[PDB]
Amino acid sequence: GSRARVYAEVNSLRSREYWDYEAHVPSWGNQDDYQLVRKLGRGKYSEVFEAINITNNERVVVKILKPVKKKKIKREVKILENLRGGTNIIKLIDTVKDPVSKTPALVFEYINNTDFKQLYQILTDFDIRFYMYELLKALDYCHSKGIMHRDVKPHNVMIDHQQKKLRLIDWGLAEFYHPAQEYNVRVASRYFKGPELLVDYQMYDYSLDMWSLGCMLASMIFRREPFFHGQDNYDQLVRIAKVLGTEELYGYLKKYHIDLDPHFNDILGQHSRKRWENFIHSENRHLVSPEALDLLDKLLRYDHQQRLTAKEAMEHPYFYPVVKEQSQ
Ligand SMILES: O=C(CCC(=O)NCCc1ccc(Cl)c(Cl)c1)NCCCCn1cnc2c(Br)c(Br)c(Br)c(Br)c21
Ligand SMILES: [Cl-]
Repeated sequence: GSRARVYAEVNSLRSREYWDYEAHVPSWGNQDDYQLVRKLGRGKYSEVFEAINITNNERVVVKILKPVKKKKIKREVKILENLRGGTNIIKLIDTVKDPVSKTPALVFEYINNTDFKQLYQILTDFDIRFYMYELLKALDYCHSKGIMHRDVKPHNVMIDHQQKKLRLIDWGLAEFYHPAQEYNVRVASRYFKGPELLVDYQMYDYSLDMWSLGCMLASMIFRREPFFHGQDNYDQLVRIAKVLGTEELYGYLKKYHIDLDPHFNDILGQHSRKRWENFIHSENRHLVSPEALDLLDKLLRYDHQQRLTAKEAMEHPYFYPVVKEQSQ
């Protein structure tokens, strides 16, 4: 069976308490120290507000959780605690409850979420390299901590383009990696789902996040956002196969003994693998380089186990200008 190439044993080498989130007992502080100022977003299991800590005037973000998901709350809390101090991971300041209702909430550091008003037109080639490198630091960190994010997408990446700060948010779908464990494929968001999810392959790993990363890189350098625009989960795989090829998909399935839902036979068609240069034109040529294409080609691979790790991606020549500026 399939196994991560990196970080495969790291949870088993740690104390059980590190990964046994069901046994975790958070310490719940007092939400009454926080004044909600403005709604920032809302999801199936939470709602997010900008807030002030009235005791010290600190601006923060409060994610109020639907309380019935007790196991899922412990999971997210323990993951965030394990990731404390990780580079470019959103900082969990505290875990609090309304002291009367006991509804739990998470308090995060505030970030300026730049409102990109022109579909990222303002970001240069160097900016894309710089922020991709920052995002990869977060993914290498969490993977090294035995955790898969499982919902990497633009919505979950805060960038303060004033201060050049990046944070990976929303750890509510994240999960500990244990070799040979079969995971639920109902994770990630449609456009960022790896082929393994779309073909119902449960034995996936950190490399799922690297597919999502690759989708983001393709959309940044080519300016087609999202890059793979499925109308539903079936069509999502078709959109991928139109680029990566159908014979190539079947070789992946064969390698891992993956059964394909037969509804796909009526919609996949026959598609030759496309050269990445096909996506270049006058509107994106300034963001595309041989290095970018080589990196992308090594991320957007069917075979999860052969995709670059976050560290291998960071070590690619595409990021040499960032590293050199980071030291010069
Ligand atoms: O608008 C966004 C981000 C959109 C966006 O384009 N990104 C940048 C993506 C990007 C772009 C270029 C590159 Cl090259 C790279 Cl790598 C990545 N997402 C919706 C916000 C939801 C509100 N929301 C929820 N939870 C929050 C938390 Br927690 C905090 Br803290 C804060 Br602040 C906010 Br706001 C929170
Ligand atoms: Cl799962």
